[PDB]
Amino acid sequence: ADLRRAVDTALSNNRSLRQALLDIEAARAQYRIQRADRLPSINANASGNRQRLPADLSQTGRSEVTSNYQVGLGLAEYEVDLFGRVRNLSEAALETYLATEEATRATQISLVAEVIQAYLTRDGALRRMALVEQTLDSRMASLELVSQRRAAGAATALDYQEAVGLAEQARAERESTERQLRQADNALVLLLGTPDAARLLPATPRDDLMVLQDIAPGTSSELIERRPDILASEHRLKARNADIGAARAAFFPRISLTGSVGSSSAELSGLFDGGSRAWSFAPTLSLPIFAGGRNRANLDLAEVRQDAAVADYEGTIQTAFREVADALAATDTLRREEAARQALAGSSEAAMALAKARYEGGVDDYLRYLDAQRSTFSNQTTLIQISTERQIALVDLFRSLG
Amino acid sequence: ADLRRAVDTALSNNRSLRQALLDIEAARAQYRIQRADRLPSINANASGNRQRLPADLSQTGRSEVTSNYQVGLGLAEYEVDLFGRVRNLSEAALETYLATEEATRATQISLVAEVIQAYLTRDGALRRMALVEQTLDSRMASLELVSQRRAAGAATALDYQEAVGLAEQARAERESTERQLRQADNALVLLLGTPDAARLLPATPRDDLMVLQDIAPGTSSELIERRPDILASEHRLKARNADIGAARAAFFPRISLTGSVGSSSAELSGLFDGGSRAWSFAPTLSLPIFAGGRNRANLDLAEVRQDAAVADYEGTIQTAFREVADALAATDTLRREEAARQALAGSSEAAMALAKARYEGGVDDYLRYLDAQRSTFSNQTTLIQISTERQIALVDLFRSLG
Amino acid sequence: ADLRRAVDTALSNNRSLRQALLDIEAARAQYRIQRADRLPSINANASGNRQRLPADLSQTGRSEVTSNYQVGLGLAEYEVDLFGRVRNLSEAALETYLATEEATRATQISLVAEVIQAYLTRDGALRRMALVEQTLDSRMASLELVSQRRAAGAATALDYQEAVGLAEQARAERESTERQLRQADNALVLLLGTPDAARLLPATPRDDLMVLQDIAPGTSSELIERRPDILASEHRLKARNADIGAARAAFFPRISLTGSVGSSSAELSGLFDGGSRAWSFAPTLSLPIFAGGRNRANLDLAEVRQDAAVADYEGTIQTAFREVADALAATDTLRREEAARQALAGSSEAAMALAKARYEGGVDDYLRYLDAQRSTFSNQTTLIQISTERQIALVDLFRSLG
Repeated sequence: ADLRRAVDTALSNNRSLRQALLDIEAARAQYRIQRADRLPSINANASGNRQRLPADLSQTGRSEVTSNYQVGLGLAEYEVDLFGRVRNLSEAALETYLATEEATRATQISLVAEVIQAYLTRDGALRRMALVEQTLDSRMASLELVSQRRAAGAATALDYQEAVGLAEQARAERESTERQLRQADNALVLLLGTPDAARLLPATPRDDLMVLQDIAPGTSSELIERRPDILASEHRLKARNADIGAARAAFFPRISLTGSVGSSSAELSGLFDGGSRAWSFAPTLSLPIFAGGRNRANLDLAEVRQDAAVADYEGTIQTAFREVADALAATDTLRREEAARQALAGSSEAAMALAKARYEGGVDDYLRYLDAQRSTFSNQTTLIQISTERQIALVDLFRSLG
Repeated sequence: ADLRRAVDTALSNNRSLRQALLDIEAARAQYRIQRADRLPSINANASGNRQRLPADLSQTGRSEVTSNYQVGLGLAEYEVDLFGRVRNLSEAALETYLATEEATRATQISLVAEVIQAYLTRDGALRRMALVEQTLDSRMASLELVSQRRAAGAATALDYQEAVGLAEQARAERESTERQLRQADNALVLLLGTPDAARLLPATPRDDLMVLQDIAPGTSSELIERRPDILASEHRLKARNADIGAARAAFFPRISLTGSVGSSSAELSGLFDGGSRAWSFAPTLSLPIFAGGRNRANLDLAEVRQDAAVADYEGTIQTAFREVADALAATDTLRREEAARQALAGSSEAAMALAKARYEGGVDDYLRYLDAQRSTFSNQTTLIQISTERQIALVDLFRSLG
Repeated sequence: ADLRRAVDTALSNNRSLRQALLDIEAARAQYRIQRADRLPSINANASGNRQRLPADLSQTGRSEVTSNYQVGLGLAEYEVDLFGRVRNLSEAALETYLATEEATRATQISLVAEVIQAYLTRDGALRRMALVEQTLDSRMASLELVSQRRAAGAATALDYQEAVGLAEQARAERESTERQLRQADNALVLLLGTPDAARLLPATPRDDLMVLQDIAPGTSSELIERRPDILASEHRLKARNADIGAARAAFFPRISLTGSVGSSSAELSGLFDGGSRAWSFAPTLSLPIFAGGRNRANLDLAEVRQDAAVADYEGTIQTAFREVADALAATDTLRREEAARQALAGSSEAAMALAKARYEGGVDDYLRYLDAQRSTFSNQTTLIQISTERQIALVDLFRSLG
């Protein structure tokens, strides 16, 4: 239940997710840039040229000095287009924007998966912490008992030394578990993206279900149709298929329309006088007759780039298939391994019960009961690593399934 | 023997290899693009300009409207070149294409080596599987015997619990080995690039030699001249050296010949009438007298980029040296370690013979024979990891040597 | 003491550091490129246009052939800038150069820390080598003693086999540690960047202090103000803020002054005769009245890019915070773990002393003394891995603190 709140908080506040959502807007703006090219551009132009072959003659100087002044609206090289290369560029930009949106969705799912993995690791670490703490308590109890026994002369110094060594060995394990727990907490605080993240997480471990234990993978086609990474690859392939059309349109003639409307005069004073309203119109037709490879090798570049995009799409499909196969195998194998470790923990607990019953009857010493404690507790914490790994494998399955 | 067939199949069908081979064609097409620039560009141009200072007057309107219409062939800004900057760009593109070819060769080698490594991992996993299966059988035999002994009262419940725990521990090892084997199979099917890869692999392990056990590394100079990544780095350095000449030629004057031949008239009706065949020739000589840093800082950019290219060449050489030295050290050390594990396995088998002889004589119980079975088999599988690591190290040495 | 010398040698000779220092010069050159745009550009221009409406007429042909030949100086489209978009791009290039300098500093620190870590790993490996060598010696002593005992019939063949197995196991550990030591030496020779690196290191490990043991992290704001990668991120954000100004200035009108001074004549012979000194001056005003999204969506692109840069800055801050937290936790935890392992080593040494005292008195056999040797030595080296990891964690803390 806390996972949904964590996911909502990440969606609200995560920084890389904000980066991806803004990249969506960036791709949208670039698509708008390319789409705006499809409409004619009109520009207000004010120009004045002053030229003469003799020298000096400035500010109404004494010569044949020519001056022209053109102010008005102008249609600047409107490409009237038989194929719509601009349209193909707009299509490529739109496909790029769609791919960016799909990549943002994939980043969102990846962030969710990372967060839940960190949470599961933290829970396992908390369980391990309680486990090793009580284990160290058991070790210290055994050390105290052995020290008291040698003080009475019933034990050699070798036994005291071995007890000390066992206690120190357990202490190192406790330190390692502390380091693991602190690193997990730091990873969670990094993932959540807020300085108050440590306040939003529960402080103690819980035995409740966190994520669904059994997931049906369905068919490979369903994985293909739902995973955002494959969708981004397909959209990128489509953008490349637009680029091939652009390079193909590069071959055909383009018609360009240059026009103007405004005023013209040889002197500034007559710039706004009656009868100065002028205009112009031109339709030029551009077609390199012989590319010499200049436009042909552009076609081969486009074709080869589209081929590389197709191969990238196939490779991403193969990577997705590998990921889902690995995740399914891990899920099944870790489920069975967790069953095995659960059986081991139950056997150790039964051994504890028998040792406790023997000791309370005065037949076995305190050392046997304490050692049973240590053994069953070590097995119970060893179960926890397998359980946490199974949960992380389930999360990896969920991610790799899209 | 199967390895050569796998290599041929990968060359025929691998997707990243197809990407690299297509990138070869892309670099070739780009080289053709840049080489086409060295030849004159002649384009067919048709233009019509209609302009006048008063307004209205459309479609032969009543004024001094000037209309000109020019249709013909035109040499569009042929840069006749005193230094051949275009030639330097063509050389840079050719060097880039050569570097792309070398990178494709390196990708081929990498894919091949990954294939052998995954295959060897699968073989080792199969051996480990047979091992742990029979080990688990041994554990069940011991558990059954201990259960039968407690049923008769000759064994305590503690012994039954320890037998159960050992059997459960062995089950976990079997599950881990199953996960490893399945992951190796998935890796192989990913690498081979075919859904029927699981049919192209033999289902059982073999003791036959797969790759040459003793390889002479030769000298480091031979490694430099044969490893494709160093060659790709050298070709990239050469392309940088060509871009140096490009930026250097950016300083010198360029001569640009614009030309045209076609028709021109004040009215459209006379466009194809006699006496309108016009021509034009215009050479321009371009040389910024004072760059102000505009052409100079380009020169510094080129020189500094060349220095960085030399540095990357040296770094790649150092990385290759590190890789080959590590591979040699690993080969020798894992050879000696495998010898050690072979000795351990032989000692365990001798203990097998002795324990079996003792048990068949009725001196030792079935537990001793079964425990010895477990021990010798655990040693035999522990040898297998070292052997597989040595084989993978040999494959890595092959990859590193080109 | 040797560490500062190693750092100095790396600064003098490292290749990636040379790459970064040269990238500083490259960024400086690009900044000079973009800054030189702020000044007017003058270019020597010589052109000759020969055109006429009929055909033939080459080399003073018989027609109305028009020839003009202009040689002189020309101010080519010098942009008079209302907003200084040129200034904004120069500022963006300057910020990029500053970011490159900071990134070079960060690369310097990273290379230093890598060198220190490799050196510490080599020291630990040397200690482990002496350790495992004497441990193997102990194993062979035990094997010889057990073989001599079986020759006399006082020991079974099973005991000889277990002794052989233990000796072979120890040999494998020796081989593994040899591989580790050789790989560490290879890493050092790669990092130092000189073929004579193996002559600059001590052949025997030392117990002296190498790096300071206690470091105060200070406050997070201090980490924000000193770590070079955060500085590079901030500088990149500033460069993005400058490109914001460039895209904003793209909206406003641009004045463009074109000018010329030189000679002009209808025939070549009069190119340098008196009375031909011509000049030209033109100030054009360019302002698209309706962007149509062409300039607006550029503004959106710039704003969204600036937002993405801000998010990148925040994410880099979070990454640095995570790194310093991990480093502090590791420092403390490995300090306490090293204390625990030191206590274990001391206990094992005391057990050694007691076992030697017993054996010299003729109470315990040689096997017990040899086993005490093996145990105390294994524990003493098990301390060494923790010590080396603590040193490496200190180095990581130094790197992550800038």
